[PDB]
Amino acid sequence: MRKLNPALEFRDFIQVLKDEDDLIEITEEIDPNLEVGAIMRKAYESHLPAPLFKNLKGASKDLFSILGCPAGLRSKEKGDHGRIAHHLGLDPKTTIKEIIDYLLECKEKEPLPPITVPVSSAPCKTHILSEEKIHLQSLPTPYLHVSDGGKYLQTYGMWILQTPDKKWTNWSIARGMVVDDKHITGLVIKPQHIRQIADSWAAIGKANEIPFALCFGVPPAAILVSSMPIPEGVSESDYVGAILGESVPVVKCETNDLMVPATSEMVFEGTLSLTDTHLEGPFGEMHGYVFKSQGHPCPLYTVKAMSYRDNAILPVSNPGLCTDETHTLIGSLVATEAKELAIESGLPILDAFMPYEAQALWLILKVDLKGLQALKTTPEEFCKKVGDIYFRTKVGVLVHEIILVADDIDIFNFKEVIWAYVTRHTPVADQMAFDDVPSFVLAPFVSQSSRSKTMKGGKCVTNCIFRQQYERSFDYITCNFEKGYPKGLVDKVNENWKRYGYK
Amino acid sequence: KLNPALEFRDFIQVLKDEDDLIEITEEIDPNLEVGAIMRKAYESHLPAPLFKNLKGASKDLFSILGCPAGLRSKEKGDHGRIAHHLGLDPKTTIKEIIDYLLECKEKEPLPPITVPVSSAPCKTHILSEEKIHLQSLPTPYLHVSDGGKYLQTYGMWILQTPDKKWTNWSIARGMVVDDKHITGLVIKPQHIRQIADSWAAIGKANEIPFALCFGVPPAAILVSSMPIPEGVSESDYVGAILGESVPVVKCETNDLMVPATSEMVFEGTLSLTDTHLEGPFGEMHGYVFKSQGHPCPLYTVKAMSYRDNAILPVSNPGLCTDETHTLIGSLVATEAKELAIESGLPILDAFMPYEAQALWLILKVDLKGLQALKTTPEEFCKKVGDIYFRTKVGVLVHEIILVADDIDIFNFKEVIWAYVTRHTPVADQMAFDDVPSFVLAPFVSQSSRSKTMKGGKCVTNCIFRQQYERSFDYITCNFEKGYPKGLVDKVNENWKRYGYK
Repeated sequence: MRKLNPALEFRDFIQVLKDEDDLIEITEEIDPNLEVGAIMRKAYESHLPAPLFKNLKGASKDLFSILGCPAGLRSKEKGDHGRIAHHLGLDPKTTIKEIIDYLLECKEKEPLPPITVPVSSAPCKTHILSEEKIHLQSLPTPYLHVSDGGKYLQTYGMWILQTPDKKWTNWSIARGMVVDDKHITGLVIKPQHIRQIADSWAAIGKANEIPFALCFGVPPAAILVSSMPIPEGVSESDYVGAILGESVPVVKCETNDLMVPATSEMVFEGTLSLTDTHLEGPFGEMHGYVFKSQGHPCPLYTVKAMSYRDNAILPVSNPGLCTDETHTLIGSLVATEAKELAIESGLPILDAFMPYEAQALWLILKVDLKGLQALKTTPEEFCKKVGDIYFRTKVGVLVHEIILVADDIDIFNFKEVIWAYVTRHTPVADQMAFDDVPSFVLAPFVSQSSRSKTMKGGKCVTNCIFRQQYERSFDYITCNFEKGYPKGLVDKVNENWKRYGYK
Repeated sequence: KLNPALEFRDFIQVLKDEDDLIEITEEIDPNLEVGAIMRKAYESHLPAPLFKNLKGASKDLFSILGCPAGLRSKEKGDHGRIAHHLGLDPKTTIKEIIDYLLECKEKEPLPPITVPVSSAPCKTHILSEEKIHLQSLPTPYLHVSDGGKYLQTYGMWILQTPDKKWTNWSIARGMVVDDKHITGLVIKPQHIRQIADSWAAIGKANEIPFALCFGVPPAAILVSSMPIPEGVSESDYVGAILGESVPVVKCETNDLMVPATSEMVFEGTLSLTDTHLEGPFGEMHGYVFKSQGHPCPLYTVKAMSYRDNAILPVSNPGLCTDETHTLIGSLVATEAKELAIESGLPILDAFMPYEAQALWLILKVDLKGLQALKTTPEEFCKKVGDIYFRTKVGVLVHEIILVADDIDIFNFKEVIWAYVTRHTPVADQMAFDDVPSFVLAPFVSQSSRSKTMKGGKCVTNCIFRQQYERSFDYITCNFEKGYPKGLVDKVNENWKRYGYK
């Protein structure tokens, strides 16, 4: 009967999903080999309750259950974005626009650094394993997609890296697969800011012994912020503190000086090496494919210690076709920072969104026509201005098409977006290519093309604003039921619908 | 037995039998209310409304059937209304509908058969010149800011040369002008001269006979909406589709032959020198653009004939999905597949997704057949676009999208996935700058291109470059395609046992 705080406590997050009939406790035996992933895919794709696998083949009492689909969508009556809202402590019926706007509001709140709590107050310290007890291959790690390169333990946990300084601490979410009984490999240090952390340990001669922690079931607000392209120099932990209104509670690792969320379900500790590598991938990814390929070497992470809760739970994300966490979190958090960038640059943008149906490749910008008309500009000048602002930033990396639409389009409703897309831009003539900007390595039309090795271009800005809308008012009828007819007539028809004979 | 392809009233009966028709006996206003009710039904794929009590109607003139080819629930067969136009099983898929139309082109055409007037329901009531009062009919005002009441949204114009050598069944929009006249753009700019001059060549330049028929055999309204090749007889193709001749009777005031079981027949003459502004009309792309009015020739109604309790079928175009998408779009797709077959292109199927407002044509490419061409994307996009945009089939199409044969092009979930993930913006799009633009496309009509009417089309390659060489294997990461059939079955079998509903 406690007051639940789902942004702060992963177990409160599970409880609120229980209370909202949005979680199935599966007690049948489920195989981590493919069965988990297929069940989650069925659930994602019909917007069904999240599965909690309590009986995985090969699990011990404490290691582990699996919570699938932590930010999948659900039925509209419950609040279809409820799982995302719960990562922020918001009402389950909060809209995605309200979620984005709240994240922007939190950039103005007091940032709060983490607070250390007594280890006796830290559930993640209930059980502690030393090196000789580390046995990664005995864990019920899921094999999520056919042809995945291995079992991906890390799809919804948080990597922690820090300079020897302690001046810079990074929380991130790169995928990670199990290599053998003692090692993991993943793309944690691909982004340049995280590689610099790694380099700072090499400068002291620890290039093969960079400490890391990997934490599962962290405060949901922390996993969300770890998935955000927040500006450089902003501390992730302190922004999480701002979202929660309180500091993240942390404790020190057993084997290094890193601090981990005290309520983590499980914490893996060790060191990564810049010299020792192993082939990584492939992995079924956010654009809906597992592509077969030679595979690429990635740094090796050696696990040297572990700590975990009783009856620990591994949160799992199984990416693919819409809609999963790579769309509801990665795409919508890019949209959040795209709205921020618009506000800071003075562009006349009301909202931004990355439609799930476009696999987080399309960024829709809803343009305030009053503001646009005051610029007294041309589509070509505006498309250049917009593309130049976005495609040279961390925010624009994953985005391959920016779509400009007038303020009469609900950009959160793909029915309105696809209509505006097909009817308001001339193919090719209304698209401006950006040939020189960094391409997104994962986009399938990039990775399956010669552009995978030049890594430049293949982006555009698409103008779906009518020419007249750059200049003055343009009054047209939208020919559907709700927008096409007098509101009182719509009322009368809705009120008499059953009297007519309809269900 | 019921023959819904031959008989409009059998068509209504089968929808009733399939729990897919609501008889509305509440009084409904033809001014906006009919249109609003049909939009609600289209957009949630609900039963067709049959308005039996229109404000201002007489006993016989008329009821309105809305949404005659709208979509319905999947368990009923979501394309059942279209299937019934052709006499096919209600659960027939759209691919099977298209392939049936294609097979019927290879069948012996069957010309119409004249039946006696006593056996023609459309002759049950006859109104001569002195009883024509079009303003007394409960014609709908379908969209806000339409230019007038549109009587003709789901009927059939019939025109013919005096030779009786050229006959045309067509579907241009028709607006009521006043108590005696209608207006619309029935004659295309490619026929205007031969019809004008041929009727002028007997002193009848301003007196071209026409008939306008409603509630025709559903196979005929379908064929009338189809861009079949020039020179093909619409009536004889309808006959091949039906497996029997269409029964016809002659008009009262001219020698045109009309379907004997038509609900209503309007007849008269056209004048080319006398014009009236027509439109705007809410159309296939989802807009009324206000004040846009354009001059059209004037049609004088001189006689009318109709059944007891006559029924006007009505289409109310707008946002997807309505007849401009399920019929106009899919019939362009049908002819697009025929053109692929005749030109030797390696195309399995063609479709115009309803969500793209009949502006996108998806072509499902046989990857083996493509690889045998030993070609490149640039060459293949050029070849495809050149073939399609020099034909009448390509007119309404502004983007042709090429996808591999792993895509179910009839499912927009797979289409949008392939579109966004398999083409590089701009780089994988070939513009066609000189081909005729579609006058109605909003990005054309609301731009300077409306004056030039060339270009603004493209072919978009959504086939991975390597698929031109070999059909490389990748995993599609969803439930039904991503996992072995045995696992999919087991998960579905155990779903409720897990605890799901």
